[PDB]
Amino acid sequence: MDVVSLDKPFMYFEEIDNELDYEPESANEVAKKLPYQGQLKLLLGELFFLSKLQRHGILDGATVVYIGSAPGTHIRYLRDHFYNLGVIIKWMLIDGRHHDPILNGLRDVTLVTRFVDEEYLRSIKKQLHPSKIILISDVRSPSTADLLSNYALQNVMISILNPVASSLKWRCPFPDQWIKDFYIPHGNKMLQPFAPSYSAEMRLLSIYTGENMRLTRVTKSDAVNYEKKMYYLNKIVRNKVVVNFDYPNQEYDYFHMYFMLRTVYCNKTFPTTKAKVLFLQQSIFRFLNIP
Amino acid sequence: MDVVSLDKPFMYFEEIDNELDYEPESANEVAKKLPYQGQLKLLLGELFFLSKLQRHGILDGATVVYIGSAPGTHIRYLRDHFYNLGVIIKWMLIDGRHHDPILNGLRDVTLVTRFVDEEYLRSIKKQLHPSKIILISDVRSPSTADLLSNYALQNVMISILNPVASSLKWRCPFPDQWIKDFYIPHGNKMLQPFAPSYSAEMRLLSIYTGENMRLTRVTKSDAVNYEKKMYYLNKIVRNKVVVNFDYPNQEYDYFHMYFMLRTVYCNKTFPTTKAKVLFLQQSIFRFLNIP
Ligand SMILES: Nc1ncnc2c1ncn2[C@@H]1O[C@H](CSCC[C@H](N)C(=O)O)[C@@H](O)[C@H]1O
Ligand SMILES: Nc1ncnc2c1ncn2[C@@H]1O[C@H](CSCC[C@H](N)C(=O)O)[C@@H](O)[C@H]1O
Ligand SMILES: Cn1ccc(N)nc1=O
Ligand SMILES: Cn1ccc(N)nc1=O
Repeated sequence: MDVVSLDKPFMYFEEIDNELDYEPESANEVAKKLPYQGQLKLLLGELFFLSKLQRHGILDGATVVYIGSAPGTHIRYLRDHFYNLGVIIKWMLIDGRHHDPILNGLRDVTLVTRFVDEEYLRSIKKQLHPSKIILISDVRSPSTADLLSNYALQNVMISILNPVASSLKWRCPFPDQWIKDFYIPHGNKMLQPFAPSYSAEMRLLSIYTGENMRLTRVTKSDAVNYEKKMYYLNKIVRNKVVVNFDYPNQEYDYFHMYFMLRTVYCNKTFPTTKAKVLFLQQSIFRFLNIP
Repeated sequence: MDVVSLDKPFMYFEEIDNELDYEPESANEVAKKLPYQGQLKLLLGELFFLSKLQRHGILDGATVVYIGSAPGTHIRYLRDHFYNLGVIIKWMLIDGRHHDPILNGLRDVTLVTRFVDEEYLRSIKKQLHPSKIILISDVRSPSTADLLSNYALQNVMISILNPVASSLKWRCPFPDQWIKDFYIPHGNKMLQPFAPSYSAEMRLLSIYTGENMRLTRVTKSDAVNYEKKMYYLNKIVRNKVVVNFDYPNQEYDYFHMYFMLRTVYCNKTFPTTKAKVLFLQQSIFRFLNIP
């Protein structure tokens, strides 16, 4: 068994302290071990991001514009959690595909069947006005050309919508498929427990102060670094059994999940963080129909 | 006579401490009083910007890419000044129009007859590599549509060229001709002595640290502020005779010019700043054939 003792898990990309040459043979390996793992992956990250905004007092009264939201099964859980906490939020879910019918019939959630373009962002900006906007993007076209195009659209989401905060899907193009340098919004690169086995994807979390928009250039050398740091995390770290983690499941991803869930606010009071987390996890798994 | 006593002149936009409702009747007023005033305007500003970079140690060894450089008569002076100071700089002057023949035959200055597009910026970036780039832009199409297009191209100049510093032409669209909000690079808004009488144009000066690129959104309300602050500066301030300015010319613009010229480095040593300035001004006016 691959056992180890850890203080805390890597919460962000910059914390990863080692790298490994990527082995293309990893791509043939089992990418997922849990049913609805993709919904779980998104639920934990967005729960984490949104609880943070709540902590900063910027969630209550906002309209969350989630683009690339379908099917969005896990969004129903997120919606219930804050709604039950008393936070007032309006949800605007836009995608060209159809959403899970569990999202229907809620006065606080508007579902829109539209693939967004810059022109549309403008009309929704005019229509949402003057509400404060929190952007969550998970759009998907893939080629580096597809990626660049997605990232370019995500930056236009921010410039037109002018949100108070944002969570953007982020995976650096692979160096062996580099095309050209580009810019992405400055933010914290949140690492995702339950991501596919060899995924190099993370979520870029940003909070916009003032009327400024800070960007950061991404080069091929950055791409090489992303690849190696993520490969190390995937191949070595995520394969660890944190034996000093006294919890029903000691696998790295559960240890990592624990740290995200501990930042989540509940109505029910617990004697320990362990008890809150076990509760949130149970609740989450029951909702997604995960054993 | 319109007399007054001033400590220092408004060097940057943020320093302007008052505003005036714009009077459209001002547009019919004499815009210029000096021959080659436009070359003078540009020479003082670029001399100021470049002396600053020299002060920060970022000029020597750089390649200055000046887009929208033709005719560029005043550029010959700038080139001689630094060349005679011992600073090593390569100049790359790109415009679709023709440059003043005085710029020909200098091994350190390359003239290019090309209207730049994003694709071209890419090839020159590959060709300049690995030299450090200082961008100066003075391109001109005008309608707000023309302006936005120019500003959009200027931002692409920075993203592709990735310069160590930049000086960009900047005049906010007029509120009564607003189209949409947009972003411009963060920088100091340098005010221009000898600009036309009612010009609202300034020069955006930026220095790029790290791999970050900070932008700032510009709204119609910002546009209203630009208009009023600039109208106040033009109608009231620039029309002042700074009587406590003991100098051959006490008009506001000369007082303002004095402050820019005092930051300029010379080989010759002077007993006083007044003497250096009088010298630099004389030299500049003689060069441009201004009485
Ligand atoms: N321009 C665009 N506007 C909106 N959605 C888009 C888009 N381009 C792609 N998409 C959507 O991006 C989605 C990627 S899968 C998204 C899963 C979703 N976040 C969930 O929680 O289940 C697809 O549904 C796709 O239709
Ligand atoms: N894409 C482009 N590339 C280069 N120059 C451009 C351009 N679009 C416009 N211009 C140039 O912008 C200039 C504006 S006038 C510039 C005057 C010059 N700075 C001097 O010191 O005399 C024009 O010469 C125009 O041809
Ligand atoms: C995950 N992954 C996939 C392809 C590739 N070239 N590198 C990677 O790190
Ligand atoms: C200079 N200028 C010109 C036109 C206009 N509407 N406002 C101005 O301040």
